[PDB]
Amino acid sequence: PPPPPAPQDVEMKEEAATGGGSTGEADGKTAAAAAEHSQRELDTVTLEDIKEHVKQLEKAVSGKEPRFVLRALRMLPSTSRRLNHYVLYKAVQGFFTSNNATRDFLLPFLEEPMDTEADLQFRPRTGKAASTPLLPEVEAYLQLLVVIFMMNSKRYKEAQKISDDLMQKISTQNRRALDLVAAKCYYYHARVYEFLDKLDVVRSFLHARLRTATLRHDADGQATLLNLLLRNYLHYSLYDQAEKLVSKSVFPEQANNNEWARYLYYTGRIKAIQLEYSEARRTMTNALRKAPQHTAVGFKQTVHKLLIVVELLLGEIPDRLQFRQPSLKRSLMPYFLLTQAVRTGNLAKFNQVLDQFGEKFQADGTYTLIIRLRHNVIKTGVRMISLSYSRISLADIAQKLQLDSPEDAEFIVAKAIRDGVIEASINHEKGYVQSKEMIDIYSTREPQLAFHQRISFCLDIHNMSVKAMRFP
Amino acid sequence: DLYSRYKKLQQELEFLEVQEEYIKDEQKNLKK
Amino acid sequence: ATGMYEQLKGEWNRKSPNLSKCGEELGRLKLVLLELNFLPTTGTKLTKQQLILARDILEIGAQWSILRKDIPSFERYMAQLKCYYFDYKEQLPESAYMHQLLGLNLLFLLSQNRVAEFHTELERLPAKDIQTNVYIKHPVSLEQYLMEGSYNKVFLAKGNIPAESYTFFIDILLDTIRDEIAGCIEKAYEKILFTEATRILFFNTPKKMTDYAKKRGWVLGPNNYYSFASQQQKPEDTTIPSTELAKQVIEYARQLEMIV
Amino acid sequence: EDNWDDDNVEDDFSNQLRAELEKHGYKMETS
Amino acid sequence: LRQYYLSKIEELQLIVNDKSQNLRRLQAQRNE
Amino acid sequence: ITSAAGIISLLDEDEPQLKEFALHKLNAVVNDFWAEISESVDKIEVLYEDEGFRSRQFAALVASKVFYHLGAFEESLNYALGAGDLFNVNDNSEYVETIIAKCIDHYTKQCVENADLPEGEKKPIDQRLEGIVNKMFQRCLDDHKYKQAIGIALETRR
Repeated sequence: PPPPPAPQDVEMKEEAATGGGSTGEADGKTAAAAAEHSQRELDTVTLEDIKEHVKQLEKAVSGKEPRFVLRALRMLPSTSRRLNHYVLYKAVQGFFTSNNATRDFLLPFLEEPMDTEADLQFRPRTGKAASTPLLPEVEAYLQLLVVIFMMNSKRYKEAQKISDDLMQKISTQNRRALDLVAAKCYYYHARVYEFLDKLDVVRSFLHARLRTATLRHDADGQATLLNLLLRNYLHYSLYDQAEKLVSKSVFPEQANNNEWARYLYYTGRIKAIQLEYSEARRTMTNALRKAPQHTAVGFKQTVHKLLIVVELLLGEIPDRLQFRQPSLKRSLMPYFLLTQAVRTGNLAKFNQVLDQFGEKFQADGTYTLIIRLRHNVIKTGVRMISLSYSRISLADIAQKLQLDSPEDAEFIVAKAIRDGVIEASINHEKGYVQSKEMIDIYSTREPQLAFHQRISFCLDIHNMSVKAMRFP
Repeated sequence: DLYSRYKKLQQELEFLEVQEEYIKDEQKNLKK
Repeated sequence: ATGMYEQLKGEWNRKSPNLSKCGEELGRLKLVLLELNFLPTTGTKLTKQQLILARDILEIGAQWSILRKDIPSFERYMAQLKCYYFDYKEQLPESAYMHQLLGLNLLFLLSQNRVAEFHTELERLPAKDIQTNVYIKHPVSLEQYLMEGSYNKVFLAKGNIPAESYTFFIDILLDTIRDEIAGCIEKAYEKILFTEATRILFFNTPKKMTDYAKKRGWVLGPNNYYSFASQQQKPEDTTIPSTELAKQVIEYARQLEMIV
Repeated sequence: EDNWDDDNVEDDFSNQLRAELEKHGYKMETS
Repeated sequence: LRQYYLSKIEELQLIVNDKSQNLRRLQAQRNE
Repeated sequence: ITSAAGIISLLDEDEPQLKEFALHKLNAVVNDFWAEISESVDKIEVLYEDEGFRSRQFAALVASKVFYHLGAFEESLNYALGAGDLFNVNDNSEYVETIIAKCIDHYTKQCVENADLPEGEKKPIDQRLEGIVNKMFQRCLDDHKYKQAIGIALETRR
């Protein structure tokens, strides 16, 4: 009896205030494209995942559903009668019995905010009402003989988007929330389609909703639909990466600084798999630092596990565990064991490391490191030599890299220059590889080019800041 | 009434620009 | 199985490069493309097995096309073979006549100086290709050798191919390797002599001596390699974008002076 | 900081190695 | 056909709403 | 879904019976992808370039299929009556829904630019476009609502 009533209060009041203020903002002002309660949906990314998972069988949350699905609200007297009915639909939990809507009363409850003479002028209340059945069901994480019910509720949510496409779409811009809803549902729905085979019908309606946007509206929905396309495009990533790069989808722009990070991660892996490493490293580092708000959120453990993989494919050697965290130090242990081998030149120990932990490397989604990595087993070494010796000979490099034949030792140099690892040139009168130095970085108009972009971005921050201001 | 809805929307759109042009003149001169 | 369904292969038993069968081969292509379906290939597993048969005879048609020295028709036909090897309902049994011919597709992809399509192509076999694919070990390890200094071993392994010859991509590989070497080093080095590029680029003095003597600049033959030097002058002014700089600085004042 | 903060080197062979070189053939016959 | 004549006034109403939201900030600055 | 260039290779195999094969499978390759033909646009332009191709008009449809996503609108603006044909024949579709609004705004801005210069040649209305404009004017008259037609004829100032 102490566990029930306080969730019954705070988890009545947060969403009562959210629904009331969302309807009041979306109708009182027409400029509610980015309302205050939009951040409330950000709270719903983090609230209900730790607030309640099951319907709280000690008479707490099972009564929240039939009250919040009984909404008629014709005018002010019907809404006031709903406020009067709130006391009884509140006390029915704590006094007698919360009704057992045990994982099934979500399908005939679609017409429940149409029963008892309901009018639907606020579409986002129906969007939140279609968002609610995933709270005791897909946020309970069971996935046992239950899949068809979330697919049915998602078809009802699709019918809600058809209602947003056909029934009174007079500049409501509710899709700017609904696509965010089509974020969260179609996350775990994706997990459902992760459990079964390829999501071809999801591919078709994802493309259809991707081109349903842009011409209609464009704010943070097309980015989410693009990313939800591209993740399972990258699942069976066979030849569609050329399609994804020729997919003109750099549009995203504002993405609350979180979705843009994983979009950068996805296109970084696409560009990393196609031998272009130097362009991949900068966008990998950009995606790593874009949203590091919390430590080891799963995303960091994977972008950090791709980052110095592509950096070791480039040739530069950082140590991996320099951000020792609760789930960084012990999760990157064979990662550190592999990155210790590239500084050395032992191939047998590296092969023993790979054969010892090849199952974990296949678990990381990084099958194809080895098919290129042996090239860097020589290449990194010669760049270190090209960093150490400004003028190296032709015969000393044979014993400085244990490359046996002097012609074989002097042939990697005939590739590393051409793709570009070292400025040095070779001449066949001495057999000496020698490089020059750069002094003109500050002497020429190199700093002005970077400074113009920095100045433009910094001064435009002031304009964007002042453009959102005082609202008396 | 959809023709009247379109043209009144087109009327206020090109009329909101003359308010946004006249205020930026007034806010500039009020500094001086 | 609408009307054709012929006897295994029409002409394959004796020496293959003959032009007699090809037209009816073309007719067989007609008798596979307007029958039920070829692109979705959803149901009717007998038509899928007929598509497998057409795939095998189209592999023999690719053999015939490279036997008559035809690259665009062959690349079109292989491309259709790659289209046919995956189905929308993947139920088709693997025919054994790909484990010596898919590596020919990989060798063609390598020999068309394509490395991006190589590495994005290497996702069909997740972990299968390491144990089996013994003839197909050569096209996938040729990428590994290319990123190594095994070039002399590559020209020695030009004739070590285990199962069957299909020598055409091996010679196109030779041509592209010599072309990449010859067009890749002409600006880092300065001079070459008779010994400083024969065993380094060409061979150990091969019949292609004259072929490399007439290829491009830096001609060789009279006891030293001379003529057609290649370097740079690098002229610069660097004060040309100053007017552009003016634009930039005025814009700065522009952002400083329009009322927010 | 544990015991060595970060970085360092794991060659496991440099322990007064110049003194070993001086001991290596008597400093290469005192070159 | 007709739904084109709806969607055009939808876009025009979005532009009108955005400009009317932007004007009130300048009105407040002028008032101050 | 990876045929793409492989099927377009057979779609442009150089044989007249293979051109009959091309017109057979060209309505069979109607899909929502306008990517993976973006690298083969000129290829389908070949199927629009052939005057000896009997189904060039149907080729117009796939010539309008390649640009409906890669941002482009002016190509489908061109391919409305000069290529046109069976695309504008279609009654109800979301694929043509943006196209008809594009053509209506193009027609009204061209009518503005023509009626603003009454003296002399004023870059006159082309012969191949207005065919869809009067078609859906009569469709609007056939939609039983004879109240928007006067507005549409008022916006296109003629």
